[PDB]
Amino acid sequence: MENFQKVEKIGEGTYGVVYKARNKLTGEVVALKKIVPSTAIREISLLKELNHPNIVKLLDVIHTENKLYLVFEFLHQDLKKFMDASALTGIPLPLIKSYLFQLLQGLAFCHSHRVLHRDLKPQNLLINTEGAIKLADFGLARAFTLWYRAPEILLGCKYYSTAVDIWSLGCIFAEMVTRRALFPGDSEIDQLFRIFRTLGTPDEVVWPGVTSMPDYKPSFPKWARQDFSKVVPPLDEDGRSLLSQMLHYDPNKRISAKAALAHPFFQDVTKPVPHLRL
Ligand SMILES: COc1ccc(CC(=O)Nc2cn([C@H]3C[C@@H](NC(C)=O)C3)cn2)cc1
Repeated sequence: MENFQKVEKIGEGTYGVVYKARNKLTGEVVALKKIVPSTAIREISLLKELNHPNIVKLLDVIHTENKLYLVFEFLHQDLKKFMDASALTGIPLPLIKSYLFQLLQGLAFCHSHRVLHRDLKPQNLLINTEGAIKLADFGLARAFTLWYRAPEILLGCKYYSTAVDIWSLGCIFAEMVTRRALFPGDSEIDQLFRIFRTLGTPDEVVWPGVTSMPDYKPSFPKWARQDFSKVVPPLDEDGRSLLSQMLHYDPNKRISAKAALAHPFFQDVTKPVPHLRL
């Protein structure tokens, strides 16, 4: 750690604290996260090879006085803050589209290597002045806010799939569009009931096997599904059709990232430049 010079505290992943920092030798400005089991060391090392333009570059992993430091490339803003800054006007649709598309490319990549994110959230989607958006916190959940949690996780499935990331990203896509989080649950049961209230209480018809899940209860209230035209209103038919497929209850019916990149919604995808200020 002697090689780094802390500049400012950037946030707290509650994994540890994150600092904006400068590399004394390189001159590089990076994000240092202060986090050690051998298993964690080996899984972290494999994250060092999972390089993609839409994944925050893990630069180095330092382990000393048995404390763990992750050195990432630094990005100047995150999607939570950009959404909050774009709240009066809303992010332009072409920019929503480009961000969704790039995150899907990032997810198609990790998922093809069998790596899952497990905790997507606007705060860990980082953006730069060039129009790029990147997945961050990536792979660390296997290694070491419920609003984006997929329902199979909340119902207690132990062996959930890459579909949990598609669910999370659909919720983020809806929030970009409406400027309000989709399912702002403040407890696990509140999160599940907010989902049920919008998409209908799941049953064996739409989700085979749902009733045998560990935390599934036959006493759950039975709500009717609503339509997506009422849930993400401004969005066109292509976008709403894609969102409904990213939000299918059954994890096996939910669209994959790779198939989502082929959806008609991306026919006119472009890469606009965002208006940022730091
Ligand atoms: C004015 O202060 C700020 C505040 C926030 C930000 C954006 C940001 O968070 N950038 C960032 C994080 N990382 C790594 C992602 C790693 N975080 C975790 C928890 O994995 C740090 C790289 N670039 C920029 C400046």
